[PDB]
Amino acid sequence: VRFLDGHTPAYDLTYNDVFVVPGRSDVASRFDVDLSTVDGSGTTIPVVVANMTAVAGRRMAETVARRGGIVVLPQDLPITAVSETVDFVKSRDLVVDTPVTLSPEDSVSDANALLHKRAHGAAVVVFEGRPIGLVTEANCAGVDRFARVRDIALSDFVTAPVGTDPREVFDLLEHAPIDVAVMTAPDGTLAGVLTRTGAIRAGIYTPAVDAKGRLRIAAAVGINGDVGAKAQALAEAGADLLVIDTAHGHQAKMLDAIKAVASLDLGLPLVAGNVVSAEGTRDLIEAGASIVKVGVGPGAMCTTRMMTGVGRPQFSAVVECAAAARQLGGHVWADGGVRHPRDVALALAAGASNVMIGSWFAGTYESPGDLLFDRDDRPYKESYGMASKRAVAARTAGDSSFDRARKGLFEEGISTSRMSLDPARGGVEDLLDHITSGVRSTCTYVGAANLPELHEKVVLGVQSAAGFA
Amino acid sequence: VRFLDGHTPAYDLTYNDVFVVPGRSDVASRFDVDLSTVDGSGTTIPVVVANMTAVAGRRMAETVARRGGIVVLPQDLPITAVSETVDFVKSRDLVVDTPVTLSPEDSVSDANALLHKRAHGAAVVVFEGRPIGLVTEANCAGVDRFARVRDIALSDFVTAPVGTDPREVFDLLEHAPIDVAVMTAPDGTLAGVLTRTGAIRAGIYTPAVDAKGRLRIAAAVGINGDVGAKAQALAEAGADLLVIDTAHGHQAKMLDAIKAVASLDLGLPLVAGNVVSAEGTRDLIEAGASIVKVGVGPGAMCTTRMMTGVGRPQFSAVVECAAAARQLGGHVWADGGVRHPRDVALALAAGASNVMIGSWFAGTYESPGDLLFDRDDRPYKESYGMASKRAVAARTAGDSSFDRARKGLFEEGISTSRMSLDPARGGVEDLLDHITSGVRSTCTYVGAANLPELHEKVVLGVQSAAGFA
Amino acid sequence: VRFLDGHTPAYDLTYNDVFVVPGRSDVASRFDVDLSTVDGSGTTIPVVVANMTAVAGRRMAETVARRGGIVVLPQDLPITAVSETVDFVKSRDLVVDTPVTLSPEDSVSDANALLHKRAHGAAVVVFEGRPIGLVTEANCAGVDRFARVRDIALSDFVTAPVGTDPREVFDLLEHAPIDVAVMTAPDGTLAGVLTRTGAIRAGIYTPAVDAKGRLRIAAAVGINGDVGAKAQALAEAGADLLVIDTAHGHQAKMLDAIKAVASLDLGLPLVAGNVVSAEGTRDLIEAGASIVKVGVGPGAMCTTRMMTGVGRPQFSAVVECAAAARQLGGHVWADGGVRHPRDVALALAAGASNVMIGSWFAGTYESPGDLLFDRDDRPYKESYGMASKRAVAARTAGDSSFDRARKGLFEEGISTSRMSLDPARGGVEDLLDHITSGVRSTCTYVGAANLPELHEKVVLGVQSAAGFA
Repeated sequence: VRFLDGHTPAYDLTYNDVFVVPGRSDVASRFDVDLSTVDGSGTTIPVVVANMTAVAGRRMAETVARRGGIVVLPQDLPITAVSETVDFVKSRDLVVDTPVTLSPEDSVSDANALLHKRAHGAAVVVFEGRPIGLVTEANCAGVDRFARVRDIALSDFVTAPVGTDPREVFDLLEHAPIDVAVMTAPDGTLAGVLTRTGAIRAGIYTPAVDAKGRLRIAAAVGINGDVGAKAQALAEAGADLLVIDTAHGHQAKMLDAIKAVASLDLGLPLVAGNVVSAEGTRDLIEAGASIVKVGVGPGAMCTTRMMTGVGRPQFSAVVECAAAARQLGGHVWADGGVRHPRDVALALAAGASNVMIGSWFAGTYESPGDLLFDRDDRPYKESYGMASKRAVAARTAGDSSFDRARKGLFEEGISTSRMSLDPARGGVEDLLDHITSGVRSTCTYVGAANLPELHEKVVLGVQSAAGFA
Repeated sequence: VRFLDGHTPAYDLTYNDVFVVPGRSDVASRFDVDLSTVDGSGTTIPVVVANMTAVAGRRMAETVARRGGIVVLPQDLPITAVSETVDFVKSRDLVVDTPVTLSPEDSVSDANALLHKRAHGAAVVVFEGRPIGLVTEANCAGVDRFARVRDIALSDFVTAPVGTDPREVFDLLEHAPIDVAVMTAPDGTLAGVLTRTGAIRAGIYTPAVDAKGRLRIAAAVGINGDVGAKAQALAEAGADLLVIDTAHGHQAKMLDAIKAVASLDLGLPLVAGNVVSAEGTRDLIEAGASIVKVGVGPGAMCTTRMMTGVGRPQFSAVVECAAAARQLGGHVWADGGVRHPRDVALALAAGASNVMIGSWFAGTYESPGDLLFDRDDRPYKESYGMASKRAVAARTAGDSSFDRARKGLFEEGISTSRMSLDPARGGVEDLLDHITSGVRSTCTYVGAANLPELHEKVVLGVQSAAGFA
Repeated sequence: VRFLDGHTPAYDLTYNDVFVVPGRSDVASRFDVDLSTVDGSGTTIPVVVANMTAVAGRRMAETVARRGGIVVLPQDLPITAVSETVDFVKSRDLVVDTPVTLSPEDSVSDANALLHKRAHGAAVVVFEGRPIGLVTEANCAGVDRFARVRDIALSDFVTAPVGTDPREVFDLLEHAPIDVAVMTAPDGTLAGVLTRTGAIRAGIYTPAVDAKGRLRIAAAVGINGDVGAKAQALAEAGADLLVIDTAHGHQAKMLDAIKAVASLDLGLPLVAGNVVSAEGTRDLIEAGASIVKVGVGPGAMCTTRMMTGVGRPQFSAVVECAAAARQLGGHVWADGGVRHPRDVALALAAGASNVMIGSWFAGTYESPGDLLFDRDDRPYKESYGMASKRAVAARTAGDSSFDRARKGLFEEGISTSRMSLDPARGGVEDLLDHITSGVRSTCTYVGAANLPELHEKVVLGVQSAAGFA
């Protein structure tokens, strides 16, 4: 990277200690920017969803993959569930989305509970596979709790055939009372749903697909047990990317696991982490990893940094790791608690080929967790970090209760977090457009048409802490 | 600029990281300081009002121009409205101010609503053009809401002829029950109003006027469409200054627009922005711009800096841009969210020929927006940044709803802000005197009689962030 | 009236000290009850709106008269305004209602302010008299305050010709996105609006009309000045009913005024009040009054009862006055602060031919006052009793300020009241249906098909104060 003259700080830099200086630009608008990645993951946007139990679901995976991103499934998930989720994701369409199906005999409470897990705002009542009507919010509210779906269902709705151009659908929905545009297969049965915003997004985001034209998806593995067997099973299960993640990735056990997985030669890229040192990046790459995750205790007040004085500011760590990987011909991923689009933009400018997003996406409809309401009626969803204490306890396989309790004694608390959900941008796509708009604006300001040029022609600076007063 | 020995920081500086060291002074008082600018804008004070829809009105323009400042009208305003506003501003007097005219049949609520858009605190009832009386606050309050103006109007008021010396008016108002001093033309009809504070200010501030003796005013243009046609139309409409503004001013499109406007040779100075780099300043000046705006993402927690890691601290950017412009024989303007008089003083000391003020003036009576009251009865006025989403959507001309929604998807939220109004200093002049007093005190401390000497003989220093604890 | 055996209380009774005992009933449903009055006022429901400045408006008069009620205009209103209001009311239709007309150039704030004075929830934009579209709440909210009507107007709306059956309109609006059903004259211009609820009510309420088929309306007069001249002028102005009202109606001045008005023989019924004694009722009737108002200081904690120990419980006063009037062949009206439908039902059962409603209707959209919002955003409207202090001061004609202040010294305070507006039932009709439903349920419980039978076959009881603990 390039810094302004005289900017040679005597400390590591974080995202709050740097800024991007605008330069000569030839890009007309944001849409003239290509966000495709060159790390081999096949993502058309620099967004990856973290392998967190409270975030990495099936609806989340489908929604993110349809918009060009990728998702890594939790490493503790059973193999059968992993295969089922992979099949479900790869069985979806690239243009239309799976709506919520409600039985006419279902209760109003169950109706709204099943309604609030998608961003469409409506659910389709299905009888033998054919739509009868739509039920929306403010229609099931204020009515008797003993009522049923059939007593509030609206039989008038928009219908279009599959294969219709998104522009035609948007034009049709210009006077529709409900923005939903449920689509029926030529047989007549439900074959997905479309929305005007979804129709618009269909022309902006290029879905990420494999050689078979199916949405890509990733799975995670640990460093305990037979790593090679689990990796091979996941590869046979349909996983496109494999991630080996742990708190400290520079230990010899991770090197052994990486060598074991690379020996099988599954023909897929390997993502290993996390390290914050150039030596760790080189060691991981030489072990047979093509992508290296970065970020250990990136926050100055995070749990890891309070428990241990171990960590590193994200910006300098990413810069050094990316430089080492490029020297060795690899790529890096920028983990470490992304919270604003500025984080994604600066991570990309520092040299990261992709960015990993965790707890931010927890507070969304598409997340696997159930939607909760606080004392002030404001929606929220709980977060449990990488995994819950029960999850790791089960991950420790069959062991005597004495050994399990002995191992869990040193384990810290669950550290559950209540992730608020923004009413205006509660959908996952409502955050993806935000992040992509930020990145595109950064690219236009720099004057780069794609991420490699963004990294090549970026000029950075350093600011003091007096500007935050 | 000059810094103390040993002050060579390894980072860009902001307004909180610098201070002015007092030096030998020969200036007796603040009034012995000349605040005239040399940028060619004709302003007698270093204050310019930003081209914001919620700030740049007609009353605001008149009030600011009467006190020596200038105002830039919004770029999205219709040409007919621009011409009407220019004619209204140029048809005003340089000493007396236009009061509020109330019909005797008007309602009390309408009376106070029309009263609260001026700082005089009184409104003149007009019948065939002759005053009958005055209505003030606390007179229409506590009465029946069905009452009318004639039922609360006070027929006793002070009257003086036009052309009377302000000192005589102030002496006359020494025992007047109401400080208002409504002035009648020799015919008898209303020809403006005067106030003791206004009379005093008439002897301090020199109004900014053109060769015809009429108040100056400015208009803004974009970089989309036929820039030359709009610039020529505005010049013919009576605009004195032209401003070409966009988020990123170093792009080739801005250079093309500047060349197009300069080719017509309208005989007016051109203000272009915004840039934070010396290269951008040189490119803009060589393209045919005499004044360059500065400031992109100046705050470390602003919307631009959170969405993108793009920006620069205001002080260093202003210093570098001013140095480049002086090397090329130009001038610069200091934008970037002025909030305290310290900002204006430091911007002037850094080398800026003028300062641009935006959202600060939104919370004033003279602003075009309507006055609102919060839950705690405290007055406030809303702010919408440079323009509202509807404004830019209309600015995109006639386009299909699909394209408009597609373009607006990446657009961020309205980001409306509730700008509180200070009861003690709610008037625009009540902020202008504050800012000018700060600047004059800075000049006396430095020991400079005018802004060029302020820039020439200023000594600065650097402080750490530990002083803000 | 009939009381249960042994109920001979040693005190006057109020509405809280009595109840109606159900009896044998042959009425099937509420709709089988006739609410027509026999007092000669021509009202089809036992509801009369009090002559209060904050209630008796023009929209209020139209809305109440369309539903079978009558309204008495304030006595302090100018004769020209009275004639204009009478013409406006008599120029309206008996089926459709006058909507709100908004100019396309009007502001959003003005749009919603003009929208919130009617219960339809929508306003019609008019250009040369032809509708272009509809603007509703939640459409003008959340948008730029600088926007205009044309920028938010919806051009799609329901249209039907005048004369269409209300049942057809209701059937048409079954799938309409907006419940409004604006009606166009055969020429094409606006000729009123209709609503599904309004269409339903058109078949329940019989509008009150005179011999010419126009909506009836009433006006009030005082006892000061030339009462005969004002009464004759109001009769010529189109007023249908004349009311002579004052705090104490048994004084000789009221008798003189009644004799003066009756001498002219205007051919209209005379309503005089207020009295609470049988002697006062007889004296007022013999003076030439066909209807006598009842109720002086009816509340035990009202302003009149706190200032003076003068008053009487409403129930016993109404019973005695009605008995005296029936003995003399007259009728009585039940004033005295109606707040619940129980009050109307008990007043009718006691022998009152009609009921007068005052401050209750102040908190409605149709009231002349402007809608206000409190600290908790809850809507409300101010009340000023019979008249404001300014109103009575002006009513005292042209007198020296000394005499006016001397007369107003003993006058109590304005006693303004903040009448809350119920969001669910904010419309006047939304209270009329409530009151009429209460009265119809009372009639069904008693077993009476009309008010005379309600008075004839009612059995009452007495309860102690221990039931309110």
